[PDB]
Amino acid sequence: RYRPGTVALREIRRYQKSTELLIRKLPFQRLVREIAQDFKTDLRFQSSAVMALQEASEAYLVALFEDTNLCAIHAKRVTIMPKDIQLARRIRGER
Amino acid sequence: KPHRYRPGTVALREIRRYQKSTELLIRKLPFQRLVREIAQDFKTDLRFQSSAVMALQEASEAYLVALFEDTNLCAIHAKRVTIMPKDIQLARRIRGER
Amino acid sequence: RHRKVLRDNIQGITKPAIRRLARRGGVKRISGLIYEETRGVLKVFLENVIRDAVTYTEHAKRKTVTAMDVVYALKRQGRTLYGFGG
Amino acid sequence: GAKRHRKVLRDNIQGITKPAIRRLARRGGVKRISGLIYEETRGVLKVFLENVIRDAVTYTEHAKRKTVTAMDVVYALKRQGRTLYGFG
Amino acid sequence: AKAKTRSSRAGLQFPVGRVHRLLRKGNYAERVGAGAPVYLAAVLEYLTAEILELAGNAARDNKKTRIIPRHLQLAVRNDEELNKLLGRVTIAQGGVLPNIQSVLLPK
Amino acid sequence: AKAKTRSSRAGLQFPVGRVHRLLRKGNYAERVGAGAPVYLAAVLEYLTAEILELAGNAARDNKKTRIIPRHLQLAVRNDEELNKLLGRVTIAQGGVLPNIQSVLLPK
Amino acid sequence: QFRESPAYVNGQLRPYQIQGVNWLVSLHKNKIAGILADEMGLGKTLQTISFLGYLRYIEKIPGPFLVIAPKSTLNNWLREINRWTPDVNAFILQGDKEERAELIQKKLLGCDFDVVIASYEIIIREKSPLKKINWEYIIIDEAHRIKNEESMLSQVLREFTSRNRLLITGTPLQNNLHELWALLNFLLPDIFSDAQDFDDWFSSESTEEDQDKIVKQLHTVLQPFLLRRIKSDVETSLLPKKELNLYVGMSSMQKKWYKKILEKDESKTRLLNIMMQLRKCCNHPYLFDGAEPGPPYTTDEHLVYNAAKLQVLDKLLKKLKEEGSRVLIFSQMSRLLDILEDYCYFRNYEYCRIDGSTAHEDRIQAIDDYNAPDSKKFVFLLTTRAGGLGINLTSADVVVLYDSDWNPQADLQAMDRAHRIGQKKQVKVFRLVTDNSVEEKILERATQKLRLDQLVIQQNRTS
Amino acid sequence: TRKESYAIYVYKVLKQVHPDTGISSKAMSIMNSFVNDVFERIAGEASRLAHYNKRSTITSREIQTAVRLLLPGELAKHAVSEGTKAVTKYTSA
Amino acid sequence: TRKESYAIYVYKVLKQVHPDTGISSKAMSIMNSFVNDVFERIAGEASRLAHYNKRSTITSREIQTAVRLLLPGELAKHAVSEGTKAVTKYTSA
DNA sequence: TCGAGAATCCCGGTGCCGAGGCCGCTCAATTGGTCGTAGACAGCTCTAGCACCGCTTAAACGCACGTACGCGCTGTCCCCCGCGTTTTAACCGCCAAGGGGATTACTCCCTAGTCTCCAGGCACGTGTCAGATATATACATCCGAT
DNA sequence: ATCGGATGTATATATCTGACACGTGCCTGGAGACTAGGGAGTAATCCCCTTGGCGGTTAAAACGCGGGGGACAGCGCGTACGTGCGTTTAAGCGGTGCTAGAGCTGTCTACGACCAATTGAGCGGCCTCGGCACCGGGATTCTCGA
Ligand SMILES: Nc1ncnc2c1ncn2[C@@H]1O[C@H](COP(=O)(O)OP(=O)(O)O)[C@@H](O)[C@H]1O
Ligand code: BEF
Ligand SMILES: [Mg+2]
Repeated sequence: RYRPGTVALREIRRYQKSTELLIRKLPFQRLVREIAQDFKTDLRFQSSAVMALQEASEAYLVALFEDTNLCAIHAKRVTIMPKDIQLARRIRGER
Repeated sequence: KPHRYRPGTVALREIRRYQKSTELLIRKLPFQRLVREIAQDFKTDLRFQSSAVMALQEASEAYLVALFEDTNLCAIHAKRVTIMPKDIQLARRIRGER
Repeated sequence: RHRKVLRDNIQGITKPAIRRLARRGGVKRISGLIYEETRGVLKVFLENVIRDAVTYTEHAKRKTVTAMDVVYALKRQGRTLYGFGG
Repeated sequence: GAKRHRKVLRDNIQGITKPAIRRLARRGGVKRISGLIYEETRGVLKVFLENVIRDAVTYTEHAKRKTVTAMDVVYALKRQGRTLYGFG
Repeated sequence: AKAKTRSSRAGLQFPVGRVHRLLRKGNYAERVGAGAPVYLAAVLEYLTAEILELAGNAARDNKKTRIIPRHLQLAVRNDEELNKLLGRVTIAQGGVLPNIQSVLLPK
Repeated sequence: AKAKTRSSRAGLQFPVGRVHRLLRKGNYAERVGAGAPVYLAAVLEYLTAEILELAGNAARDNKKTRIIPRHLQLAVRNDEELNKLLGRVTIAQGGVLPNIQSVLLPK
Repeated sequence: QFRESPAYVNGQLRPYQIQGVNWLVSLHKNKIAGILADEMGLGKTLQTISFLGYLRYIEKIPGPFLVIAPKSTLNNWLREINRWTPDVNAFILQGDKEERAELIQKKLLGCDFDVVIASYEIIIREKSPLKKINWEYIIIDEAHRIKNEESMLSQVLREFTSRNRLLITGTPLQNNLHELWALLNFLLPDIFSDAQDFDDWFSSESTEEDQDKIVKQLHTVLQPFLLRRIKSDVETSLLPKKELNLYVGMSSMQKKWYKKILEKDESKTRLLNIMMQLRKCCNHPYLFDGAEPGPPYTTDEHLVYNAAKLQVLDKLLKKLKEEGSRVLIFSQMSRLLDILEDYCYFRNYEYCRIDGSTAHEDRIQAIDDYNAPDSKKFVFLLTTRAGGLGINLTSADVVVLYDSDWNPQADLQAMDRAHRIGQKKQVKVFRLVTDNSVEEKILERATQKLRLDQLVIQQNRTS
Repeated sequence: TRKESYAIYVYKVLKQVHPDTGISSKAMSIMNSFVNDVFERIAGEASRLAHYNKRSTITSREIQTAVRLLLPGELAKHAVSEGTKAVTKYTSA
Repeated sequence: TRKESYAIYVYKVLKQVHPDTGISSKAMSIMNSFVNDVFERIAGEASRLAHYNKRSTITSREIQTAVRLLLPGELAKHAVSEGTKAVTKYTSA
């Protein structure tokens, strides 16, 4: 087998190496159409607009998790927990 | 039979007193010497007005008060009630200013 | 013609997808209570960007939200996105 | 007598004295301070005043003047995001 | 005839002529349409009416009948909408809200 | 008379007439001095030359010949001064710097 | 009047002061104020004090009687009140914020006093419990602080209420003739009370044709309204004075500093004033904070090497030790005394310094120990605005004005300080002027401001 | 050379809102800088709105879109209702 | 409809710097948006520089001050030196 | 458990000093003719988006197991706060000076604008070649018995 | 703490595959040459505003000694998450076909730019007074021993 704490670092190297998109296309696109149909009904999306929203959302969540990891290593742990994210958005000025 | 307060009451009463009022917590002339010192490295022999030195003082108090609020949030997060240098270094790392 | 809203699609940001987005960001070990919070954060961000994009699109009389509208919403909020135009 | 030689330049960032930093931290919310905040606070304050005075000196060297007015510090703070109301 | 100001036509309290001149001579656009200065004077009136109503009430609850910048700092940082608008903005001679976290109160 | 383009008088690679059109037909000011677009085109050339030089080295470090935005992401983010300039920019098809924290390494 | 030398005072009078008293007994008799502006040295205090008991023993109002003097000269008043008229109570309103409430509330306000002796700068901070009493006189002394039109002290002294205001001062006008009406406005508001109607009231003293009739239409209103007497008329010291100039040359070290002020080449200081930094460098070099070499502290006999005047000063001083004399050293900058204090502590010399902000009770003890017979402190370091305004130094003769001030009569206020009644030696004044430097043109400027008053007005004041 | 501000206009709006409560001069300077700030933000957003659509002219319609893009949440409804009512009241005369 | 980009200009600079390097299409779009972004930053700072001093004309001098304000660190000295060399060579011809 | 005692909230009197209100200019905001062209409206090509079908397979879901770590407790230890005397240096008010900001007028010359040639840039086919990608082999690297 | 070994990626190589660099046409913005003129440089005048330092208050920084309370290292211990196995279902792919809307254009027309005469709202400068800042003396309450 492997010790608990090995496949984590192998996946970190595999994912900080490559450049693909990490959310499936059609669930994210149906999420976008759901949130869009409360502001104007019957909208249409160019495919590059859905790609742009997916790229902006992935960049937002990845930077958020870097800063949450910094807070959790500050609090003498190795594990993120929801008060770390709520701290990391209280400091940044987005709450 | 003296009369000493505890180690946690004079700080609280100062907190309410200083959140209630709006003076300048930094003195004038040490800050004016500071600003003239830092200005005579970039262009030599400038003259200031007085209200511009007031402006630099007001912005410096705003930035330091916001900095100590965010440091105190990280400190109460870390199961302490004290601030420390690692907390200020963290709360400047998080904002994107380093 | 027709229109429907289906399945309460915030459950499309699934558990291995959030774990891949955390393994990229440097996190080793994830709790089990993050997942509702991550879904809530992502929903707030998409409401803001799509609110501004639909504002621009209803202004310029179109309906097809082109990529320039989303890029200008992101430029408005303070996150530039190179790579798509303008 | 040896009294004249101690007037020296003092590294004037020590003008921001210890009770001044404690009054800022008492207003801000901190109940109890450590004893190594002080070097770090003077470091942070010197970084912030370097950046704002650098933009003020550039705006003043532009219009050929030699008098850094208050409008230049208001424009230098507006430059960086931290807007300042009350001066013009 | 005799002059009749456009501020009096629109029923406003802001100098619509001055807004029209600052929109031509700022180079914000090549040609300013006539509908825009009236609209912009109205929006500026409404924002000033909001901040002055809130400032007046927060000043009057402290038994002082002139508005000083402390009252503006209270009347902005209390309400969530104007807090969301005035995010970065520092107000001089302003002071910080009463804001103490919960664990520093004594046992 | 014939022609002698300003991109050959200044000795540049980026154009001049297009930047002069985008200063006088974009309403950045009323009158545009004739010296300004040469200076502006030279500065845009300098920044483009820096990022393409660093990107060429970072692409040669993985032994390919065509620069792709993974390489621009690494070439912008490793150098500190360009990282100060572009601190907010999200580059599509981005990639991240490989950074592992200090305590997560095994004991 | 008064040909009997009235000895209700417990002391003497003088055959010219008796004539001075008759000018004082007539002004209250005619209900107008005055300016007792005699040339300094002839005892305006005794003419003031004998005026007081005249109104106590003849007109018989005990009165509250406010006087105001500068900080150093306060101890000189309460001696000579009690040396001459010991039947009059008095104060020396001093102390902390504590020690004035017992004086005012408990010991002044219950009518338990005669005469208050306050200072210039306590009369601002305690004006609110001092407006209640109607006074008899506000006997301001050394009245040159009232030369501004909207200063703080001139603004408070139009709210006090009294009968008269003896503005008993030392000198007339200093720079303009915008000055002397502001002295005359706060005397008596019934004469002018008008600013714009004074400037051309006499045609402004010769900004048109230099007529010498312009000064005549002045002096038919204020020659019998002011008193001023010639020195050699009275034989004040039984001896004249001799001003001497001693041109010195600059050292090369301060010349390297000098061309870093004009051409502007320890270094990189605030050189934002030109006329004030050059007043430092052509007096003593070490004022630029770092010209002292070597260890963090250490003297060395070299101190007279770098400085251009210390070889000139100490050779002049070691002349004077061989003659058996005592000197008075003045200055304008306070920090230059810090070098001379360490100087005579290095080359074995005893001293007393009266700087600004020594203390109050410390200025008292130094003066008595310096005026004692067989008290052998050789030098006595002073400053201009703190010390040279009315202390009594009859037990020293020779003066070395180390620098010239922009006011020509500031040093003239201070030259004649020791040179008063009681000085029996030969007063020798020495001025140290740095040749081919900046300080001559501040001496050339000072000559013209003095020749306007000493040669035009004094020839028309004796007339 | 005159410094011109919006002092009397803020003062008239204060007299219409409250009956008596006067204002102090430092707060007048703050309200001056605030109104100049909001004017620069709204003019900038309507400016490059009219630039993105390859137009050349600020209408009322671009000001309405810029008010929906700067004022957050529920100042937007009241501001756009006030704008429409003031322009329509202006239209008849 | 033709569109104004900057593919061929970046491509010339690339063939100067590294003589045997190709460049893919998304990288060309990124360099297009990069040059447009830096253009809009410098023109914006120069525009409100020349409006703050109550003047009315963007010279080269406000461009130099805009570059000394925006570009950080050791990019300012190289950028100002490149610009002064270009304009000084331009005046002689 | 239930007292004594300092910090803080009110209260009436003062006195003070910055706001409210007029006076007298003055430049810019209304009105009224005139053009000149950006913009709306009807009208078409044409193309990219939506809906939908089946087919393959790799990724999500759920479950069971083992254990590394989160958390409470608990004793130690050193250190930061409170208190009270000291020295000292900031603060407000002189006191001179002059460099420098702000007008004001005069002239000078660099840019806007015009029409007229004319080639650099953009779009559209086409050769061609760096790279995706599967197969086989090989090198590093965690993990366990002695 | 160290070899056997078991399993991860890494890489050399071979075959297609689109994506890129390059060849040719079309033409619309860019150079250019003369003109018309209003903004901006430049010299002179002048006059408010800054600067350095000193003088006398007096509130605040500094030092030292003592003391209780928070930081923190270790110890136990209970649980929540990583790792693995199998099953399923939904994403991806490819391909078809329909069609709603977007982009370009041709042609009027009402809408703002420009100028020219004019007069009043707005702004600098000067009185005058109500809000208020002390200002010290009283009353209420919270803190800390018992
Ligand atoms: N009648 C007198 N007898 C003795 N000494 C006198 C007499 N009158 C004046 N003095 C001397 O005058 C000096 C004080 O004079 P002062 O008032 O300082 O003169 P001024 O007012 O000109 O400075 C004292 O030293 C005192 O000895
Ligand atoms: F003022 Be006297 F000369 F003591
Ligand atoms: Mg005297």
